[PDB]
Amino acid sequence: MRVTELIIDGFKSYAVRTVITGWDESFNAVTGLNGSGKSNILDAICFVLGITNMSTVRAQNLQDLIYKRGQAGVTKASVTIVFDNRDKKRSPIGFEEYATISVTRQIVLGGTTKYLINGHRAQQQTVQNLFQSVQLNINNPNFLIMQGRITKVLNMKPAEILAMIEEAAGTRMFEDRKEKALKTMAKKDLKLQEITELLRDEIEPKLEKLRQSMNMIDSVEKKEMSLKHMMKTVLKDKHKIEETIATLDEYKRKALQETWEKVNGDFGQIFNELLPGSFAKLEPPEGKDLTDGLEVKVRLGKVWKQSLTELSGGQRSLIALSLIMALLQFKPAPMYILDEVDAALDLSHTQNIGRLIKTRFKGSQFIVVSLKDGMFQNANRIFRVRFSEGTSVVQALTPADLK
Repeated sequence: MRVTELIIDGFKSYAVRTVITGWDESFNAVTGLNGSGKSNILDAICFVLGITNMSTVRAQNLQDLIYKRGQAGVTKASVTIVFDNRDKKRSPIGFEEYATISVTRQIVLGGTTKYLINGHRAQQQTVQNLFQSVQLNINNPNFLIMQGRITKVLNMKPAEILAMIEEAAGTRMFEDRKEKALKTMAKKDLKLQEITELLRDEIEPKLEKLRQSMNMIDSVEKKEMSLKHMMKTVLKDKHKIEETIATLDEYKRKALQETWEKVNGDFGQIFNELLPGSFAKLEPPEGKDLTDGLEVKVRLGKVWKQSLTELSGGQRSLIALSLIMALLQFKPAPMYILDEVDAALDLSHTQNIGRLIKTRFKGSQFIVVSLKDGMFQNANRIFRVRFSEGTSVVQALTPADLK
């Protein structure tokens, strides 16, 4: 799936039906000086996707999202996303028969909302299942990168960064075999405790009494031989489980080691493309192990720096962005949104982001919402927004356009 069309009707600053068509399969930028008109395009997208962790499309009464809150001749709102669905390997399950898929979300007076799929009424859960089947995880969005995530990554502790790498390793789905092994061992341990309980409370006291008639001694003495032979065989069965667990802990540590090397390699190459001549790596802090966590180390130019605090604002954004993007491959999504990440960035830096997208993220659709104007001017498709007449208007352009 990839966005081909977005229609915004009676929603926030978009008073009149606005058909925004021509979305590029790889790289779109939303630009211009109309801050509200730009941001409302992202709002409209997140509103249809059902994003619940974005304050700008959240309200006690969603009538607030209708243009002028329903008081200026528009009493309903509608947003539609149209997706191309020709690539059947990336189709939502259960919708493969559609060459295109449209999802519409409506607001009426009072704030109740409804959904349509391909123009027909649809349950909210049907819409959410569709998006989740193509890895647009509305529950915990992987595909939306805001300034807050950049700041959060910049402030993570070594333990928190290693958590990301552990999380990316994909070995908690490995863990299922480990905890099945653990309780087949706990059952083995249980038998050992009841073997020693029998000896302690029953066999050994009786043998000591019988030894201080003569046929009863050897009857109990054989039972002490029985459970001893049993205790031995249980210990060795339990040991085979201990080896099984030892091998899964080994697979765990190798998978993480491999993930660390993959992320660290991509992270440093990405940062070198966003800040040419520079480099970065993920390393344990100093004289510490890998499971005490990983910290970001930066080489500005050819010189390694002791702390991230020594980087400019723009360099800091680029290093966090490079790590975020190096990790996308482990929770991949068919579209990615970079929302207003350019506050501290030069124009050359944002041009570098565009070439990174075009060369390294083929097969995904990027949508970049520019904070400043004049950035991301090499995007394959440019949507330029400005203010007029109590309604936003959108120009659809390319870098090759004369106007």
